[PDB]
Amino acid sequence: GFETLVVTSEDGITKIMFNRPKKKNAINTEMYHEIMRALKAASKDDSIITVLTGNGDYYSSGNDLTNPPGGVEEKAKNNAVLLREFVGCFIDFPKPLIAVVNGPAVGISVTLLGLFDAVYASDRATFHTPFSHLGQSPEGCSSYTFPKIMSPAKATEMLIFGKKLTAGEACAQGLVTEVFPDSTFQKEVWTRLKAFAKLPPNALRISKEVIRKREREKLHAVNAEECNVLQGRWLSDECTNA
Amino acid sequence: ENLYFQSMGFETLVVTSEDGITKIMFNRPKKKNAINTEMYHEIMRALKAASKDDSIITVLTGNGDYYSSGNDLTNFTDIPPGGVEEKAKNNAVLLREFVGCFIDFPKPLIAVVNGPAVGISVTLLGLFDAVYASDRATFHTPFSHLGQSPEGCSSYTFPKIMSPAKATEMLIFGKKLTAGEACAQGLVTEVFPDSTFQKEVWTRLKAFAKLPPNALRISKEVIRKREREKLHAVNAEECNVLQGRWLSDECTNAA
Amino acid sequence: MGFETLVVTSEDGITKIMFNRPKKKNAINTEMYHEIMRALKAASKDDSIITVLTGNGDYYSSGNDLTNPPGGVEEKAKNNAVLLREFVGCFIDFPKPLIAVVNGPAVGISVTLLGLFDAVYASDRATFHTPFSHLGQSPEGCSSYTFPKIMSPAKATEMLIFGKKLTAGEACAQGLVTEVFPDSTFQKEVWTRLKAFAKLPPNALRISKEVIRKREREKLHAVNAEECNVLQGRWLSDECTNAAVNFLSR
Ligand SMILES: [Cl-]
Ligand SMILES: [Cl-]
Ligand SMILES: [Cl-]
Repeated sequence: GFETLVVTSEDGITKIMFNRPKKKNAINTEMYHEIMRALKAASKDDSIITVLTGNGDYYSSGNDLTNPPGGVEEKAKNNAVLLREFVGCFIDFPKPLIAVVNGPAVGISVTLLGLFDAVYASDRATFHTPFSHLGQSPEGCSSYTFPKIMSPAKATEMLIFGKKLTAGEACAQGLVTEVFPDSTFQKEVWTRLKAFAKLPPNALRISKEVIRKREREKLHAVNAEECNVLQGRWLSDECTNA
Repeated sequence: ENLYFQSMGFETLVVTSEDGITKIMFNRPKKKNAINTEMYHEIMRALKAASKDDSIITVLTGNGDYYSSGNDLTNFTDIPPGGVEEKAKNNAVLLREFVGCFIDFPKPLIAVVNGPAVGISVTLLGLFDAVYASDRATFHTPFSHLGQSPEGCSSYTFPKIMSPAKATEMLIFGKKLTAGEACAQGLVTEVFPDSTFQKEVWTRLKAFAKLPPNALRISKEVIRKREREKLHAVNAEECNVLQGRWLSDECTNAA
Repeated sequence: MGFETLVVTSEDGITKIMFNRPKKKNAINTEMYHEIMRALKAASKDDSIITVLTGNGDYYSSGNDLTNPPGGVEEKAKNNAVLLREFVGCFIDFPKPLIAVVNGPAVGISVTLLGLFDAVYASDRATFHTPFSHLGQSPEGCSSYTFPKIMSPAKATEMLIFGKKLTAGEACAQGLVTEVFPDSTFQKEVWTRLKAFAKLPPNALRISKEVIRKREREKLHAVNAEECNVLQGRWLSDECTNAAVNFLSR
């Protein structure tokens, strides 16, 4: 039983659906733990392919802005330990992992796209990482992945300067596999994924592994560096005023 | 020795050297330039010849309507004394060595992609210096459909060149690209209309071959040398994986 | 402090370093190498949030000045390779967001350094040319590493090895340039954006850049060193000796 996700599995696809549509799928502490539990189950289940998507209008508005005796410094520590573990589940996820981006995506839900195998977007999806505007720094391994996927010249605009991308721009810049018109989005994506799930399953998993294994150690080191820096930013005056 | 004069005779290739350019042409056009055991070996020989001749630039291209359908699946081989296992090992050693020749090739190496390209002939494109395509070339790596895994260093190069989100569709899910898509995604340098393709590309290559010859070579070396060690390790790892996949049920059934 | 070949200003949280030999298409002479390094050193310590590099007049920069003793040509190529190395090293290490405002044609080292910038904005009149091979030379500015990664090997080759000159639109499509603007609106569009950028939280800007760049710097410094070594030799080859005399003639 999940309180913040709807998780199903059938015919070789596991579907993990963010389910706080009244909060535009903001990721609160509970959803952090539950996404990790869903991923850990999906890593051992019978599915060939695992899909993340959002209920409703938004894919996700990112971290929930609403969440101790040992202080703001110890809440910072425990939040960093948790972020690091959460990102770690995406670095390690051993099967094909697909984002179906049904609408606007923000923050950590965008930065994680650099660790997904494929990303399909509705043309009403947008991609925004306004870290800078909130006195914070990158996470989700995006400090490593975004310059490499997008080019430094483009990644700067998104990561440092908080420019919001359209679906088309995110696709042209390598974050998004393909964009579909919103009225046909759901059909186009599921039809494709159902075909993909009929491919030889050990071949799909083994092909992902030969692509991803040699990079994991570096991604885990990137993730640890990001979380350490981010712990600092949370305790900063710019983060508080913003 | 691999010395020759103007043309080097092969059974599955046409190998010629004029205007400072050694041209290696797949020549099993009836079989869509499918690469059999004989062609793996002749290609490695042709590359050794090309690295040592007086060409400035080297081209790989196909005869007829296809660049290459990739590995020849009609090329059925007897099982040797150590069984299908020994056969999978033998084949893995040969692939590793074949890819290694592309990793190490020291002159500018250009692909002239005249028509459809499949498999190993596509994955190798990530080790090339330039790739020119006809607008009727297509690019297809249907490894998963055959119960196999990536080779040619593509498990490393394609994500980096195309982005992970585009490389996945091609490598894991077997999507076939048009020439325009392959160029948009970084694998192809430039696409030309089929009707003037050969004219335009060869005009350009003949110009390039008149550039200061040693500078061409030294610049490629400064770009490529520091990566070769990693590429070699990637190739070895892909070949070890594939050795296991060739013995799998999924691979058998797929044939 | 005080500049012969640059104009350096600072306002609205932006330090602007402008190449200032417009009668030589902002060619970079030995003096400008040393000045750019002193300017970047100062900009790194001043209270600006963003630093910009641009060129005065019609060119960004035509790149190295070909006009450029005690141990003859042997020890000279050595000095020049030591200076090139130090010059490129300042870009690798520069700690604040570094932006290129490419006002017209760029050539040579002015192009290759763009792989070390944070953002790059171009006028549609700008072009990008690295004719190193034509000149009998090899790559620098870390371009041997950075350009295949940014542009794809297949496109980097055409630039670096074969001397293709890119339009602003092509450079942008291939990852080198952030955004291209019509020449008539370029200055206004860029500076408006940059002025808004300079108002974002400055420690977040600086620290974001740091988490992006820091872990790559070692590698970049190695690539720089290797490139300067090769180039030290190329400068003493018949193809370069010979090419430089032909360009003397232009
Ligand atoms: Cl957190
Ligand atoms: Cl084989
Ligand atoms: Cl110099």
